[PDB]
Amino acid sequence: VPFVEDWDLVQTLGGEVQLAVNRVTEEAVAVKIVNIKKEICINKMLNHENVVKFYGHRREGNIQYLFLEYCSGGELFDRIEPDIGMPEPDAQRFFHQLMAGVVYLHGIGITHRDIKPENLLLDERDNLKISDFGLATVFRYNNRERLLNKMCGTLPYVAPELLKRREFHAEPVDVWSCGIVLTAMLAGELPWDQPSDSCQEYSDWKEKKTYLNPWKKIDSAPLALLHKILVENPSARITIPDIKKDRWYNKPLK
Ligand SMILES: COc1cc(C#Cc2[nH]nc3c2Cc2cc(OC)c(OC)cc2-3)ccc1O
Repeated sequence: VPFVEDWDLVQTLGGEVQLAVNRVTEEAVAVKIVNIKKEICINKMLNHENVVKFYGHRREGNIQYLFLEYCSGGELFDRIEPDIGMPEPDAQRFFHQLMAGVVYLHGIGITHRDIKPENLLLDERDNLKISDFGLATVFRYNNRERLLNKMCGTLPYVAPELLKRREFHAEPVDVWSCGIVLTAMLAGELPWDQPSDSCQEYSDWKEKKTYLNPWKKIDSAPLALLHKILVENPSARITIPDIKKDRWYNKPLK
């Protein structure tokens, strides 16, 4: 069938990410036009309903193209109302979908390392999809865990061990950033610039001053979950199997 391989670039989404529409079928795809070898290699391993789908890649000279699932709903970031957040049932549904995606990644030994609402996209049915695997890495290979040491991520979402320890386990770092994303969804604000003792807001949290912002905006049930996720010691931090047993996580909301 002729021309079914031709795509028209119609608008810039985010190198650069463009919305491309198929000339014949009118199918919409996101095209990333450019570290890159690893991003493609990790994308080739991924297949999950809460992970932005990878269709393929092509290299036309010095320029590299990545064919990815187009998420028409845009970023979760744009669903968060500044200093308000969003309705608790929407935040719970997005958090369930985020946990499904992260469980999947950790199960195949991949850590995202940059979970934040700008990197969590929404499809036409508002289904959450983890995007941008540019900082992702393999932390488990041949059933052997590898401790990480590289400084990767975005400071307001990074776990405190990344700033304090030479080596650290990958999975609690992604759990922590999911807790900051949950905080942002329920309060429309980030709790601190970074999780350091020098940061007053971080010290206040460790001193359990939940009568302050953003915590005072969050109901006691999701706040009890945040108390288990945003634990400084990563060995004491709640694991995803235990997040799935949490009271607020399992609370029917409408
Ligand atoms: C799965 O791995 C990746 C996925 C993407 C992607 C993508 C993508 N798919 N669909 C969109 C985007 C960005 C974006 C940004 C948007 O707004 C800023 C947007 O609004 C509708 C849609 C989209 C980029 C690098 C990756 O490594």
